[PDB]
Amino acid sequence: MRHIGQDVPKRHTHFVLESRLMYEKSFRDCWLHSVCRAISQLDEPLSKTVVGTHQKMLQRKVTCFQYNQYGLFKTPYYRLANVDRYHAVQGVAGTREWVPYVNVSYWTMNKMVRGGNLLVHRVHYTGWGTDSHLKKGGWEHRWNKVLQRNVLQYSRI
Amino acid sequence: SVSGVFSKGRGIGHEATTSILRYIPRARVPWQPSRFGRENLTAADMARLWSRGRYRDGPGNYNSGYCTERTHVLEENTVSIIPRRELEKYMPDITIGPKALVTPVSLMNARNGHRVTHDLLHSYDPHIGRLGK
Amino acid sequence: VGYTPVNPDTSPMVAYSQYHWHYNLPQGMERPHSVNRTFAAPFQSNHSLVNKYRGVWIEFDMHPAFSVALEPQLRKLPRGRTLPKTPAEEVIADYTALAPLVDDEKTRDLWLAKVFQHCAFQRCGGAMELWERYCHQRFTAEGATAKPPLSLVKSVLFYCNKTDNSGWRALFDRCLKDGWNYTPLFDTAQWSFMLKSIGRMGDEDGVRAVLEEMLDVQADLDRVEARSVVIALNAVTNADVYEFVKKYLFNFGERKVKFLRTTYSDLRGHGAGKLRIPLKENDNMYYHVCWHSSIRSPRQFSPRQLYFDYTPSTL
Amino acid sequence: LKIAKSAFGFYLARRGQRKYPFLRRPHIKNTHSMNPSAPYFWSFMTAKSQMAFLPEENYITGDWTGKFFVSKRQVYTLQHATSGAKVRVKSFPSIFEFNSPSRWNIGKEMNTLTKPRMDLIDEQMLTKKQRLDYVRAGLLPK
Amino acid sequence: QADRRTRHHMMVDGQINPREWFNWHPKEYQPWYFDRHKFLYEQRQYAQFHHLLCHQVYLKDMLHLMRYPEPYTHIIDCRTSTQKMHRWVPHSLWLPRDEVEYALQLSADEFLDMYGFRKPDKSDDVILLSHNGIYSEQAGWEWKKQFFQHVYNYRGGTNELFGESYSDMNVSDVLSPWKGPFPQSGVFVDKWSKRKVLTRTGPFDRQYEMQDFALPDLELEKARHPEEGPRQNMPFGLQ
RNA sequence: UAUUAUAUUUAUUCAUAUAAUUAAUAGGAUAAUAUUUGUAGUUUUUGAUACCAUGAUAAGGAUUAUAAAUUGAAAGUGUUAAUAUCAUAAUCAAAAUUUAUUAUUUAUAUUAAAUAUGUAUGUGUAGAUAAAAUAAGAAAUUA
Ligand SMILES: O=c1ccn([C@@H]2O[C@H](COP(=O)(O)OP(=O)(O)OP(=O)(O)O)[C@@H](O)[C@H]2O)c(=O)[nH]1
Ligand SMILES: [Mg+2]
Ligand SMILES: [Mg+2]
Repeated sequence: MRHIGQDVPKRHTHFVLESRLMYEKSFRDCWLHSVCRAISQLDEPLSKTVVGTHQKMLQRKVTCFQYNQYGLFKTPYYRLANVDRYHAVQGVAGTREWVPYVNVSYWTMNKMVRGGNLLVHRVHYTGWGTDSHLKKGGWEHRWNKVLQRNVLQYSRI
Repeated sequence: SVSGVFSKGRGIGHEATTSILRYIPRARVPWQPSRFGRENLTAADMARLWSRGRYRDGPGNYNSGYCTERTHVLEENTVSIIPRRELEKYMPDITIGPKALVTPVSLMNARNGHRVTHDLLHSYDPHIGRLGK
Repeated sequence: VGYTPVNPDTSPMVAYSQYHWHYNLPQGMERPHSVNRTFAAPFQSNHSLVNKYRGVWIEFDMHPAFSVALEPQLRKLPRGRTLPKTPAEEVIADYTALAPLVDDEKTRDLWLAKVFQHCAFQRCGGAMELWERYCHQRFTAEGATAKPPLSLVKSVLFYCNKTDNSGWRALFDRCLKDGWNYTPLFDTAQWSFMLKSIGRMGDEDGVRAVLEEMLDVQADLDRVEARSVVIALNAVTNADVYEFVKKYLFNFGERKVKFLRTTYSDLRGHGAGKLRIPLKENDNMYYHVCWHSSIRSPRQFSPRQLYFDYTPSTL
Repeated sequence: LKIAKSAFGFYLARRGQRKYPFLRRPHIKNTHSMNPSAPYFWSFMTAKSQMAFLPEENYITGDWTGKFFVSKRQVYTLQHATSGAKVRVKSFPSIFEFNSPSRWNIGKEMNTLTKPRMDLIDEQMLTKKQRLDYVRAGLLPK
Repeated sequence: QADRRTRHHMMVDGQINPREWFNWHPKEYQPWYFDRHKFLYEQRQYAQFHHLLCHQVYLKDMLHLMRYPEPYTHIIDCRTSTQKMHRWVPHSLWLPRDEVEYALQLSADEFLDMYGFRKPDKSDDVILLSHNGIYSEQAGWEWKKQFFQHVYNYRGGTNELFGESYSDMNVSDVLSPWKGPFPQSGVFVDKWSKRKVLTRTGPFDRQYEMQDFALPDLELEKARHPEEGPRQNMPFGLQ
């Protein structure tokens, strides 16, 4: 510490590790958080069994419990910083400066693609691509088709 | 001539073992023979180090509510802390206590393995949170 | 190029190079690999086995007649993996009272062995009387021919170790090749308890006799429990026995010896609380067990430590 | 960045005037948070439902020594006015205090009571060049 | 504060600095064990002879073969000097070590004429014998190089049998402290970076490490150092 | 001179960054028995830092034309590998406009879920500027 015997060339790479822990904290807190939200905000009766004064009471009890949880991770994902695992360059996701499937910044994607490190395939810079789905409706459509095979092809039970 | 980060440190292991054990040469890491690790920090220094490093929530940060300084300076302006007895007059105290920080075993799988809602992650294994012990 | 090296699996400029397989060649497996088949490793976990009985199994063989007949008396004594809290005075009273009524030798002795084991777990000292009253006459005294049932011996021995008792040495001695030849049938836990007791009491000579027999009988040395080896070795102050214990220490394995050292350094160290009776100071045996450990481990190179004072000479 | 107003001046690039996807700009700077509306008074930059509970930040959650400023999403409550206790908020340059308590504040978040961009400008935080550029826009007199 | 011993120096006093972790051929970090308490020729300095070693025969086997000889097992005495040999190992025969290379190249007849007993066939068991078990070993290598199928060395041989303390050769465990500069025959240029780097030959050699290693008795080891403790020339963190 | 056309159309009020500690390994049910449950030897080093500390990929139309055919270029635009010898400055929310380098919704009906912009009606009106010959539809003043 205090720049004595530092192992990595960029110190900020460590931040990337910190980020990982954030996601970990979210896995630990998501279910809990969301349940406490849903039970708190519910105006209709909770159920046949819990109604009226009991329900009001229980609602307040729960949001009191949720406020008491120190360090519970409530931060929405789009507000977490995206930072490269390689050069610790940052980019805004949903922008052309962040590349989502490798999760690296434009700067690193460029460097890694041009000196061959990533295996990708070059496609004409101006179109939609080789891909059928993108060719049809662009980004939104492909987004949809991904939803369709993750979820909708199942008739859940 | 000498610039240290910490003034003093202490040994992880105690007299009976050490006084005899020293006659046997131990191989230190060849490229950095001296090791000063977080087990070796003094009590004070460990406290300080442990407060920092937790973004906003953590007690190190002046505004977390756990700050022991009576004064803090924002851009040449000195701000005096509002004591909690006073903070409470307009900002009601709803405090369950420590039981609020621990869910039952029953929920451990919902929570991806944890019982503890604290700010640092808590491991149930011996080694990650190991200090000397 | 950089301080961060390329990772050879993900980089096509490694994978498809001339020193590896290009993606246009035919992609089949190069050579087969049989590793696990040629030379296989035996399973030894870093963690101890979770289900193991961890005690001295006393082997209850009773005829299923007296087993039913004696049930209200035996229900008070330990059954498999179950240790009823009945006070030992009561159990011994029941044996003294009811046992002469039973006619079987084998039954009376299985029953006795249960009583002993029960009194070993509570550490009640007045149970050896039972040995002198019933068994001593036909087993240990005046070259009596009779050969005691194994379970009884195991039980009594286990009792002499749990309650530290000079008596053990007389029994143990009868178990060697010329006597009952029971020693090769002992459990690893048996040896463990024996060593620990003998160590507390502080007989170097008991320790030596026992280590010799253990080795000859092919006990499982590496799985003898480390604490008890340490407490036994710690007891050795005599020059000759000391010599013996160096030469002997070469019988343990690499791993065992490393943890002999760790355990030793803990028991006089941080973990000094872990013992019911504190260790006694042997600086010599401590130093030696550490030294031995250092000798038997792989050696590492720390050149700035070795050659710290090296100066070249033009002689 | 050109001028470093914080640490991040060193780490971040501006990238000219660059477009971000809708309602995600990396830095949340709410210039509009105090933006007067009589008819929208209770719906603008406040809770979407009046049956929502006050946020975390109106409550003392744990054992505290004390705080320096309360958060700006804290909502002004009758006790803020009545109790006569320090109510601070972190604004720039340093801190804004609610000193002169009014019931007209009640039920709104302090976001809304603290003007982020003041019509007041320090001439001493400005370079001679920057002061020139503020005279061009017809802000500073000269 | 710092000095030549403590600082990073490529070279100290015109020769490669042995203190730098990066001045050694990486192969020197690979794990090894201490030899020294083992039999002389098993040790690592004799590695060129390792392919040649002999299967052992212990004292038990020796007494057994004294009382219960086998017709085609030969016990061959290798003791070199007649001045030192006053007893006769039962059923043994005398081929002194010095003659072996010649002896084993005689025909059956010629061998009979020179040593006065039949030359063992190459199938038969041949047990070798000496004072310490050193000359018997070297002789063994000879017998093994002519290809004799069963050649056993009995280490500790005549000394254990008769309780004599004699030695075949005078060799001592202590190495003379290394004299000159570090030998250019051990200096190892690297093939990629063309960088000169030390090896564990010479003044730096594992023999020297094992030789000066801590004694295995606390009392004798404490005697070796001053009151305050074992290494006080070093900074705390190098100790 | 033959291997074939710039004088058409549409545009121009352009702003956004914050609350300091980067240094190591460690395996568990259905496994032939390791409490190795609970594995405990401070302290001799100094660069990527807020700071001098070489390398490397951008943008930028001006004459290899039609057939079975692409209107985007190497001359280098923060983050990357041998020069060290002032300093912990890094997002996990809710925050402070001066920066050449940016296509905004213009008159029937107008704030409901993460909080989301109060300001400039002025005769389509200075100077000066931007873009296009590619599934569109434009045709005659080369070196
Ligand atoms: O390897 C171990 C680990 C732990 N222990 C635990 O240490 C506790 C006290 O440590 P002791 O080892 O002094 O007790 P003990 O001889 O009376 O225990 P037994 O082994 O005879 O039962 C004991 O009661 C046992 O639970 C061991 O005995 N051995
Ligand atoms: Mg450049
Ligand atoms: Mg940090």
